[PDB]
Parts: sequence; structure tokens; C-alpha cells
Amino acid sequence: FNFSQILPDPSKPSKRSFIEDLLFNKVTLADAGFIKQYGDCLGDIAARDL
Amino acid sequence: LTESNKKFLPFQQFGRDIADTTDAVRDPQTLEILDITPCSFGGVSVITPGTNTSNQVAVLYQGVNCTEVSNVFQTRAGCL
Amino acid sequence: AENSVAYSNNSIAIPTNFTISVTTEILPVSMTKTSVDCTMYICGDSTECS
Ligand SMILES: *[C@@H]1O[C@H](CO)[C@@H](O[C@@H]2O[C@H](CO)[C@@H](O)[C@H](O)[C@H]2NC(C)=O)[C@H](O)[C@H]1NC(C)=O
Ligand SMILES: *[C@@H]1O[C@H](CO)[C@@H](O)[C@H](O)[C@H]1NC(C)=O
Ligand SMILES: *[C@@H]1O[C@H](CO)[C@@H](O)[C@H](O)[C@H]1NC(C)=O
Repeated sequence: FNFSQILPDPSKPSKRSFIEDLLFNKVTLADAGFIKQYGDCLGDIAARDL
Repeated sequence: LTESNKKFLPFQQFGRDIADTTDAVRDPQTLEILDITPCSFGGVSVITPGTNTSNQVAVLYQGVNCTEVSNVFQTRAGCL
Repeated sequence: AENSVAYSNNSIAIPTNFTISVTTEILPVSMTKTSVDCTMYICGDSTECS
């Protein structure tokens, strides 16, 4: 049996399998992606994030 | 009040936001466009052991960078 | 599709072969945790409103 696609891949920096990477890529996280720490919203442009 | 790159049309004075609040103004003496950004604010959390044990208290400023606030630590949840 | 099982009182149907099917099921677990500053949301920058 072959489990190379559900076992973790150490070449990735986050220890996630290929199918988990696909499942993370399909969902657009949209808001609350990474962190909106303060200082980042102190800089402003014409189009502002929700 | 910061300098902004929002090109106002010459008949416009105020530039507004999604929630119908002013976030861009035109200074009358010097015709430039200023961006308004509200001051730093956030929640305060108290991390403590029980008062049956001790009285030492840690304070977490949630979501705030540590430079804009002793044992100061960066947590990705707030300045500790 | 309309189907009729060929039922009979002395006849049976036995499989002679199989297959292995691996299906996908997706279940939500926990949503985004939020918090509301009530005073700043309601009034905002106004000590008299506070
Ligand atoms: C398990 O599956 C993976 C993914 O298909 C295999 O990895 C590669 O498979 C392709 C098949 O087209 C080969 O050309 C590559 O050489 C494989 N890469 C490596 C690093 O081996 C993997 O070989 C499979 N393992 C088994 C035991 O079948
Ligand atoms: C007075 O206002 C005009 C525009 O209204 C401006 O061009 C001028 O520089 C101002 N003079 C000052 C600030 O001394
Ligand atoms: C099923 O049983 C009935 C009544 O016992 C009979 O009339 C019928 O012929 C049987 N079916 C067959 C033998 O396929």
C-alpha cells in the first residue's frame, strides 16, 4: 500500500501532507489571513481591507 | 493624520469609508489630502495564578505590537 | 432510473468480485473567534457618549 500522499512531507516547512496542502489551497481564508497586527493598518492606501 | 495618495477630484472635500465615516480630509490652507487613522486601542487580559498561591500578574495587550504600548514578549496574540 | 430486482423464491445473486472505494467526508469543527469592543463600536472617540 502507498501512503506517500497522506503521510507528512518533511520537505515542506509546515509538516503537512500533499492532500492537506491541497485542502488548504482550496479554501480561501480571506479575512483573518495571517495576522492584522497594528502598525500594518497604520499604513493606508486607496483600497483598504475589510 | 498622514499624507495620502488618494487623488481627490477638485470639487471634493471629504472622503468617506464603508460605514459612512470620514477617513480622508482636504486641508483648507494647504490643498493636500490627509488620511485619518484612529489611535491604537485593544483588549487587556490578566494572566494570573490563584490568589491562594501568589499575587504576581502578567498583562496581555491583545493584537498590539510591542513597540506601540520589563519582561516584554511577542506572542502573535498580543504584547505580553 | 426505474429498476426491477429479478426476485425469485429459489434464486440468489452472489458477487464474484469486489472493489475498494475511498470516499471523502468534510466536517466543520470550529469557526472564527471574535470579540467586540462595545464602547468603541457604539460611541467611538466620544467621552460624553461613554
Ligand atoms: C506512491 O505514490 C507517489 C506519488 O505518485 C510515488 O511518487 C512518484 O511517483 C511517480 C509515478 O509517476 C514516479 O515517477 C516518481 O519517481 C515517484 N517519486 C518518488 C520519489 O519515488 C511513489 O513512488 C509511490 N510509491 C510506491 C511504493 O508505489
Ligand atoms: C492661504 O490659503 C490659500 C488657499 O486657500 C493658500 O494657497 C495659501 O498658501 C494660504 N496662505 C498661508 C497658509 O499663509
Ligand atoms: C414461488 O412460490 C409460489 C407459491 O409457492 C409458486 O407458485 C411459484 O412457482 C414459486 N416460484 C418459482 C418456483 O420460481
